[PDB]
Amino acid sequence: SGLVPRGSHMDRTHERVLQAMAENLGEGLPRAIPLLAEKAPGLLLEHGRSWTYAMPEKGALDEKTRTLILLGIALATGSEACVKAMAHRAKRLGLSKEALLETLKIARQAQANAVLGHAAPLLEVL
Amino acid sequence: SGLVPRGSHMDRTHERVLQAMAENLGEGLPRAIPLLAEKAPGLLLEHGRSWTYAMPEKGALDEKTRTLILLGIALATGSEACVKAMAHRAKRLGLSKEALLETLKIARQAQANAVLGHAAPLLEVL
Amino acid sequence: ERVLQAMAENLGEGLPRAIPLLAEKAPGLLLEHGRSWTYAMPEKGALDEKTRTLILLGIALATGSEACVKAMAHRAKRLGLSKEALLETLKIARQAQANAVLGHAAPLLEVL
Amino acid sequence: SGLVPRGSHMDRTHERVLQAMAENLGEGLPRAIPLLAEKAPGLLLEHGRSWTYAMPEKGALDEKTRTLILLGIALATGSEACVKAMAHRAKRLGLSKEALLETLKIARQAQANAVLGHAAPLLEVL
Amino acid sequence: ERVLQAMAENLGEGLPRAIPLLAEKAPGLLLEHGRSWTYAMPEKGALDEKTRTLILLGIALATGSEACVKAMAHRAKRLGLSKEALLETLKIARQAQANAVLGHAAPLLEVL
Amino acid sequence: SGLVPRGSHMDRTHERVLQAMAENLGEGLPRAIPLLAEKAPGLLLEHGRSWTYAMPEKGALDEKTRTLILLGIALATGSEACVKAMAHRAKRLGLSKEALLETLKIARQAQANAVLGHAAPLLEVL
Repeated sequence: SGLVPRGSHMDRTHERVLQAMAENLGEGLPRAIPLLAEKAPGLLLEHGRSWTYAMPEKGALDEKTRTLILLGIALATGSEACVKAMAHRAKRLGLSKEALLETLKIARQAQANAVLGHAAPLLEVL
Repeated sequence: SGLVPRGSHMDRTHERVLQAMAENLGEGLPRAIPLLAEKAPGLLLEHGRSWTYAMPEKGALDEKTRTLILLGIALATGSEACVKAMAHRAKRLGLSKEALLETLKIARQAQANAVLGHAAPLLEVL
Repeated sequence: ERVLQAMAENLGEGLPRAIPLLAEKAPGLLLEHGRSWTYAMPEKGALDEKTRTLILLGIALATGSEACVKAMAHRAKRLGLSKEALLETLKIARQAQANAVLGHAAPLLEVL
Repeated sequence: SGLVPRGSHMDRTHERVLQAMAENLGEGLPRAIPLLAEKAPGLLLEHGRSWTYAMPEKGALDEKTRTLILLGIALATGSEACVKAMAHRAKRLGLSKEALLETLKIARQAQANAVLGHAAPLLEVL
Repeated sequence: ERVLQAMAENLGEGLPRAIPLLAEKAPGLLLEHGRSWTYAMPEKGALDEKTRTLILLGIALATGSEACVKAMAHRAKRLGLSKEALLETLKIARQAQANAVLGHAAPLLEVL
Repeated sequence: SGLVPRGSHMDRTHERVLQAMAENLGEGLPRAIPLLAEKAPGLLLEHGRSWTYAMPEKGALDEKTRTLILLGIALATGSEACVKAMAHRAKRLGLSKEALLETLKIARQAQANAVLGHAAPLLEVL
């Protein structure tokens, strides 16, 4: 159920990793992925290895949760490629519209929250 | 189970909102919260209203998931106040060490992912 | 120097810890800092010092620059900016950050 | 006059908020807004409510100052959708070329200022 | 102008869309841009143009500045920087962003 | 020599990675590192593995260049822990005051550069 297949980063070609991402992200596959396959295939496999290290096939959180965390982060940090990728990832996993919209509301709240958290020095002088 | 009580942002004093946050965040309560209570209580209630709008008491995601999304975002954006607040929030909810550590690994992966997503213009010229 | 004195002048307790260090170890950089500041915000320019300060304050809050938030907060108080104006600036920075998340949401909304 | 009508968040539908934003932002309207109107009207209404809470009619700052603060933040944070929206808002409000260019210079200076603000640990060892 | 020509010179297809616009509508800002750049990176300074370019490239990637990533990428290719050096710079920027998350994790780790 | 020993990620415990980081970073060691060693050794080992993957012994760039790139990124992103760590790393490697100050000037210029890079939409309407 992971983004890339069991042990795919251990392959002797970048093909399995690339195929799984194209397959699981569809139109949301970042433009940089095919470019890595072509110009830095080792870095693409390292990308897959690192992804799996963080999110093992049978880990602490389910795929829904992992995807929504990644989606929230992408939105809060303004990573267009990651927002598109996780939105499509979520669609293919069949995550619900209500869950995706709540994630969006949460990312929006988080950014607002951070401003207040950074406001102490200002509040102190009022 | 929410961060602030049912309809607390509708109160005629900021006290319920403040108490619930101090209670639910403990030592992780951001320094700016008490300052808001003192100097801009209306903004503190607006903070609580907005929090509840994004995460209704019976919403699309459970409190564990909401907290981990907020935690991931805080870590990825470097909001020290939000990282401390969500870490304590998670502790009080009894979230597992394995779930928190996986969230940390995910936030770390997300930031690495974003760099690759921003790398297309560079990869294109190699 | 006078670039250092003037800054300690209008910032007080909000003077960034890095400013004295620059004066001590990289005076040329402290002068360049003063020069670029004046280029961006000249005397008798397009905006008054109040608006300039509120814009810098808004940005500092939105970007999480602890040193600039404190510095612009003290600067604002020295200029006599009202509590209402400073709190409105904080609400605006808070909304700007929320606004940017919605601005980045098109790719997600498209798939719903 | 504000970006959206006061109390429009209490409207039966999101129509009034959408029309006001389209009119005031023109070609600068973020593509996300029409999508919210279509798929998450409640969030578009909350967007309007939150906007008017921060910037009420006859508040502490005039629309020119509010717009330049938002534009400065947009440039400093690299929010493309906000830069475009506030530039069009500014144009429609009739803000001067000189004021807008000074805002750009200030946002640029702010980002440079922050780097020096974060330099204490480095200068410390020099 | 020559500040504009020189930039189109060493950046080519990677010249930011904003540079010609500045030349057209805010020439004074384009000159200031050129002046501050030279102040930060003078001829015969502390670092060679290769290192300077890789540092700017690393930063652009880490901060998500699309215009600077493209601009520094083209600049690097014009200077003849090797593919290995540019890919190593990308891996480094990627690691720096990962490093910063761990750097911000103390408050979380403390509660485990 | 690199921040940590090559292949140390395969060590039975995190001890070697921890000792090398403490020695090479000194007082600049982030407080998170000892905590990882105590509570999430696997992540400290992966941190070392990922570090050496990006920066292998005898790679394309020398340690001076690698350190200044990391320092520049740290300053530009406001990562306090990284600024302190790379400043101490630089000092221990014996990097010149002039090189470090030029890196600070470059990071400052980079942040200013980015604002202009994001200004097209605004300049467009001027």
